[PDB]
Amino acid sequence: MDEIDLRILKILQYNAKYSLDEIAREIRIPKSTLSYRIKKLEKDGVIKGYYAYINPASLNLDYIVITSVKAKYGKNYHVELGNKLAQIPGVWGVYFVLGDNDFIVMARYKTREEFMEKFLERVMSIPEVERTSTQVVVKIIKESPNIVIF
Amino acid sequence: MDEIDLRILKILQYNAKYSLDEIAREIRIPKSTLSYRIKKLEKDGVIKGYYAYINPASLNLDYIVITSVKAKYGKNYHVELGNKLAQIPGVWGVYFVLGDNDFIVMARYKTREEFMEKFLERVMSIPEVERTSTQVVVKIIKESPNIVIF
Amino acid sequence: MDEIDLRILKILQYNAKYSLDEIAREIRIPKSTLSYRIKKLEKDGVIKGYYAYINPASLNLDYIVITSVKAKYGKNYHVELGNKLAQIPGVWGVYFVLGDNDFIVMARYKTREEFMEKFLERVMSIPEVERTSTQVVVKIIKESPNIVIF
Amino acid sequence: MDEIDLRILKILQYNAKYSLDEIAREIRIPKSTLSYRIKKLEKDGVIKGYYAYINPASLNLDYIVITSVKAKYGKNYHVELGNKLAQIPGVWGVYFVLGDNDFIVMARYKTREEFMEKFLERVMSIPEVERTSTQVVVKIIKESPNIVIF
Amino acid sequence: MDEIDLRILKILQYNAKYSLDEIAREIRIPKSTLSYRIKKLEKDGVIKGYYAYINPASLNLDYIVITSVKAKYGKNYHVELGNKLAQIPGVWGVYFVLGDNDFIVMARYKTREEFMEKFLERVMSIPEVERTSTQVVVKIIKESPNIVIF
Amino acid sequence: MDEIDLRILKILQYNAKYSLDEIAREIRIPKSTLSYRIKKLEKDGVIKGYYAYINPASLNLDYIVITSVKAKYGKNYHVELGNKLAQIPGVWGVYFVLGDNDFIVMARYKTREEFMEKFLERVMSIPEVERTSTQVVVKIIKESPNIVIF
Amino acid sequence: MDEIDLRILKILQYNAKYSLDEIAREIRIPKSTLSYRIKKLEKDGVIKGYYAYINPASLNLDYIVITSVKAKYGKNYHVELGNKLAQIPGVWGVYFVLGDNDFIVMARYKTREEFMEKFLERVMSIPEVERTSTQVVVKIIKESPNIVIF
Amino acid sequence: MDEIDLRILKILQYNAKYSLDEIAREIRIPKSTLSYRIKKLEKDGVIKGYYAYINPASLNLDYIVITSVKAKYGKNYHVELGNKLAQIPGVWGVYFVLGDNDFIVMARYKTREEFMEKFLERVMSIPEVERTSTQVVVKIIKESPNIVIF
Ligand SMILES: NC(=O)CC[C@H](N)C(=O)O
Ligand SMILES: NC(=O)CC[C@H](N)C(=O)O
Ligand SMILES: NC(=O)CC[C@H](N)C(=O)O
Ligand SMILES: NC(=O)CC[C@H](N)C(=O)O
Ligand SMILES: NC(=O)CC[C@H](N)C(=O)O
Ligand SMILES: NC(=O)CC[C@H](N)C(=O)O
Ligand SMILES: NC(=O)CC[C@H](N)C(=O)O
Ligand SMILES: NC(=O)CC[C@H](N)C(=O)O
Ligand SMILES: NC(=O)CC[C@H](N)C(=O)O
Ligand SMILES: NC(=O)CC[C@H](N)C(=O)O
Ligand SMILES: NC(=O)CC[C@H](N)C(=O)O
Ligand SMILES: NC(=O)CC[C@H](N)C(=O)O
Ligand SMILES: NC(=O)CC[C@H](N)C(=O)O
Ligand SMILES: NC(=O)CC[C@H](N)C(=O)O
Ligand SMILES: NC(=O)CC[C@H](N)C(=O)O
Ligand SMILES: NC(=O)CC[C@H](N)C(=O)O
Ligand SMILES: [Mg+2]
Ligand SMILES: [Mg+2]
Ligand SMILES: [Mg+2]
Ligand SMILES: [Mg+2]
Repeated sequence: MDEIDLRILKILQYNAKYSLDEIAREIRIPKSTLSYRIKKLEKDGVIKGYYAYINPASLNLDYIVITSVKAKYGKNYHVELGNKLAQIPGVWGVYFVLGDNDFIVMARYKTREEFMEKFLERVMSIPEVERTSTQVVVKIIKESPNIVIF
Repeated sequence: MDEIDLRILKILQYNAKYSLDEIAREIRIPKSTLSYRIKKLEKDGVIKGYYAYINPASLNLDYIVITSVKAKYGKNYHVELGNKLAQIPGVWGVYFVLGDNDFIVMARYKTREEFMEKFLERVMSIPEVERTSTQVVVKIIKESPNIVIF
Repeated sequence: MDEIDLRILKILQYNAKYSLDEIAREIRIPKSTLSYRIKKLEKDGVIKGYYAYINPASLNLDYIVITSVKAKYGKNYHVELGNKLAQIPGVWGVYFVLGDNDFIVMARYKTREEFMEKFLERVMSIPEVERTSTQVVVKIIKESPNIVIF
Repeated sequence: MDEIDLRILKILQYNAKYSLDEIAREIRIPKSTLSYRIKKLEKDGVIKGYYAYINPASLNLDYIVITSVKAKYGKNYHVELGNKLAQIPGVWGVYFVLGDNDFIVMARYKTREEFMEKFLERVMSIPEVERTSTQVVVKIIKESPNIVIF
Repeated sequence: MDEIDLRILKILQYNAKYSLDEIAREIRIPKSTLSYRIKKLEKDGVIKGYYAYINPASLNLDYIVITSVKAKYGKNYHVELGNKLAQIPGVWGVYFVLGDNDFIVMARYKTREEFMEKFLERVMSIPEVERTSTQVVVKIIKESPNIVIF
Repeated sequence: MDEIDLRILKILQYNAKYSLDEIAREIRIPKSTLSYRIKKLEKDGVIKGYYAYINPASLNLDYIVITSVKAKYGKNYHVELGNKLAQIPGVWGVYFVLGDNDFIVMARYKTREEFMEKFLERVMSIPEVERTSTQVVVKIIKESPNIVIF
Repeated sequence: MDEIDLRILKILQYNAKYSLDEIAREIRIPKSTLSYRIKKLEKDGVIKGYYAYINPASLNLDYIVITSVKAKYGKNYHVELGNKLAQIPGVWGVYFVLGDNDFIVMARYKTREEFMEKFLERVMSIPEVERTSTQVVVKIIKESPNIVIF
Repeated sequence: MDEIDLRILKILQYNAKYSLDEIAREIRIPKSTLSYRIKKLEKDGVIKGYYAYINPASLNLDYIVITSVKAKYGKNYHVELGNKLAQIPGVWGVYFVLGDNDFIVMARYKTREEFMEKFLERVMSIPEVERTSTQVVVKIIKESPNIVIF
């Protein structure tokens, strides 16, 4: 990658539907060269895909949680427990962390009941779990994980 | 929205580049109807945009953090402190939460030094901050915020 | 329910002994209609009953506690442990909660000794309990659970 | 009070609408004597009133919280802060407690938004508040504060 | 007991060697009556004994600790664990408490090594112990447990 | 001090009323020598006094507490705050400690109300106090501070 | 640096007094080349100096502590507070850290009194300090900071 | 040891390469006497060795951690767990401590990955470990364990 690739990525992280002509006009480079650079970024794994940003509210995902998990330590518990947490419907983020907790889990549900049934009731039966503490999100001030270049 | 819209969104959340012909063939509906439904979803704000999923590793974003923030309480501190945290370069997520902490901040940096300079040194001067506790992410087990329909 | 039902309930939550004539005069509706609406609210389960508010002090219930419970996680522990806590004499409230604790228990006793014997000594033998932390209530500033309409 | 008064109260705490004839038949005492004893209990302040038990669900009170409050210490802060917390719409219980927190607050709201606006946004501006930690109630296992005699 | 007994006890809690003549002169009562009252207080168990207050420093007891204990819950653990803690040489106080810990232990030793050997190494092997947290006393501001009447 | 002094002190810490003849017979030394050694121990400050051990229960001291105090740091706060805590009626022990808290306070009261009025209400107004956490003693397993020689 | 430099450093980190002839014989290289490489490592700042490892016990440094510090946040508090902590006699390590605390301080003293006077009493007056928690080291299992190559 | 030995040690703790002539000139004593005193200090174990102070940065040791360990209590766990922690490559300090944790571990690694593999993955399999909390060092303000005489 170089300076040009970064300028292209800075645009694509926000609008993957911007036309080649418009991008070429903005960054000032041939459209053929632009297409070549983009294909190379995809081929090299820099661009792993293109997603539609869907408004969680439209799907009534109003029960947003950030759960901290304390594990029962054992050989390779981070991979085993991490994978069990990752396969729970509604869970989009699972992080192995340093601190008083071992994992931070990000999840979304429509209601308190769905959250209890799909998440809480599943987690309580996982053997590698010592206990968890769920922080309910009252307000999402910002959630733009797509922005990697500021 | 209806059952058809959900099937369309379930595909677009993963691959926004899938052709209309391929989607129409998969969900079994006219291409003209598909384009109409998609445009309506965009118009109604269900689909807020399309982003390229960039591999954070390609940008050397190896210093991943989840910071818990305790605020100095005051009238409307959640909005004021939330906005100050949201404008820090590298911060992609800011959540107002219930629990022993008031905000959870998600951020990415290339190094320990960049993290100290861009994030730590900025946060320590914000008047609404009482203190913070940063959990370093050793391993990202899963991070697919784009998936809203499981 | 409608606006009228709410006005009736707002009165009944405070004084269930208020005469039909007095209520009818206050909210301005026929006594026959009032009786009909009240019976329907009872039939529909909105009004589950009528209780006498007894002064806990008259019964010497001076040892008031709010106990936080950490559970030993397992399949359906919330229902099993919750029910074991609920059947302890003196316990009037049991809540399954989110946070560093799993249950919050509200109880009343006449003395420290009765509290130890009836509550502490029973809880310590429950297998689903990891540990508990009891907060002694020094002063009840307010306790009006009967008020559901402010 | 005596043994008879306790038997009367044990019934009234559950059903304040039970007829005098039925109560007299159950506890085995003259109806005239029963009415006299009941009036004396009311006069002496043992029975402070009669309330209708309304199903919180019927009022859509699905956002149930138990908030722990850490105060900024000062002369008589327990009374001053306690009273400010007690006047917040939706708050039915305020307890001055011993432990790592100073007050425990019980409240009910219909939604996350109402909770933020009516409770969170009011509490954050109270000068006597250092900070709070809210535990969201996922499931009410038991809530029968009316039972004072087990 | 009466007002006179309290005046006698208020003196004896400080100086058990004060002569009968001096006490009688101070509180203004016959020496014979004084001796009678004192003997009755001893007989009734109010006065359980007389001890010499020895300066801990003279015995080089410079390692003063207050240890909080978290227990592994079980039937009657408070009595069983309490008694095991009470028999450890150097331990003078063992309290079963409410809060995040279950016991508070007061102990004195001459050195860090003696403390580790006599206390730490014994406690770590007790099955009813989950863990402990020891607070080292840097300075004793006050320690007059003999004063029961202020 | 020597081996003989220790044997004398080991007896006096339990029974300061034991006669000279009985002590002399037990430890096997002349009564004149015993009296001389005892007087020297008093003169040298080893024996600071003699107290009557009064049963706290006889004085209805049923509200026993161990309060942890977090201070507002400042020059010499340990001495200033320590002395303010030490002069509160009912407080018999004040310890400056290492750990998450700065002082541990031992106190006794007859009731919850007396504890609130004499202790809680006084402590909340002390400027050097950040906050406190009170652990209520449910049961005193052991409290023999008089034993310095095991 | 290369493989040879690492082998030289692996020896020097343990014994800086080992003769050139002995080192040359061990790693198998000319003494002249060895001296050249060592001088270059010193010149390049890899080897910052040579110290005598003194047994702390010989200096009666028996009061070993690890203190966690919570700071009062402000612009550049990490540098300002860090430097104030670093200049305290007895303090050999000061670390700015991530977590519930902001600094970890390593210090050694001969006694409890010296620790209180030189460290505690100085730290309590530093304006940037909110509070501290000192962990007393009962036993040093290992302390070989000189080993950088395992 | 005496005053002269201390002056010699105060120099050697900083520069073990200072010539005998220079030291003798500085402290004002015969070179023969200086050599004798130094040899005696080594023989008596006061000076345990001489090490080269290597700049950790030169070895790319940028992942610096201070890990707190909670143990599963058992007979002699402090020695057994302490020794298991001490043998982990990268760990230079292991301290058995008083407080909410039982051990404090100091370690250095080149990267997050090396830290996870060499330290985290080894510690999670140790049976005596209940859990750990790692504090990442953002900045080393001071690290001069060689200074024992201030
Ligand atoms: N510049 C454009 O947009 C198209 C022509 C350009 N020369 C190319 O190579 O694509
Ligand atoms: N998994 C481990 O080995 C330790 C993880 C723990 N969260 C820590 O920070 O140390
Ligand atoms: N089905 C297709 O893909 C194209 C023709 C279809 N009838 C339409 O309306 O678009
Ligand atoms: N902002 C507030 O009013 C309180 C927020 C706090 N985190 C809580 O859970 O109560
Ligand atoms: N209004 C009253 O109180 C009684 C008469 C009224 N018309 C009724 O239907 O009950
Ligand atoms: N029961 C569970 O699955 C978790 C409950 C826990 N109190 C939490 O907040 O996460
Ligand atoms: N017992 C009753 O119910 C009514 C008659 C009874 N003798 C009385 O005094 O009321
Ligand atoms: N208000 C006070 O004085 C102290 C209250 C505090 N919650 C405690 O338990 O000590
Ligand atoms: N008062 C005294 O001290 C001695 C005489 C007194 N009348 C008595 O009965 O003991
Ligand atoms: N022993 C028990 O049952 C509970 C004791 C615990 N310390 C508490 O405060 O609840
Ligand atoms: N031994 C006694 O009790 C009294 C006589 C003894 N010879 C003395 O000197 O006191
Ligand atoms: N007073 C101080 O300087 C610090 C006291 C604090 N309790 C500690 O352990 O560090
Ligand atoms: N090898 C030695 O120890 C000395 C001779 C060697 N040729 C040198 O250059 O130093
Ligand atoms: N200094 C800061 O900005 C925050 C430091 C704090 N210890 C943390 O981990 O977040
Ligand atoms: N003083 C020196 O440096 C050398 C001579 C001195 N008289 C000695 O004994 O070593
Ligand atoms: N090992 C033990 O016995 C107790 C150690 C614990 N860290 C404490 O401070 O008490
Ligand atoms: Mg995206
Ligand atoms: Mg009611
Ligand atoms: Mg005494
Ligand atoms: Mg060294």
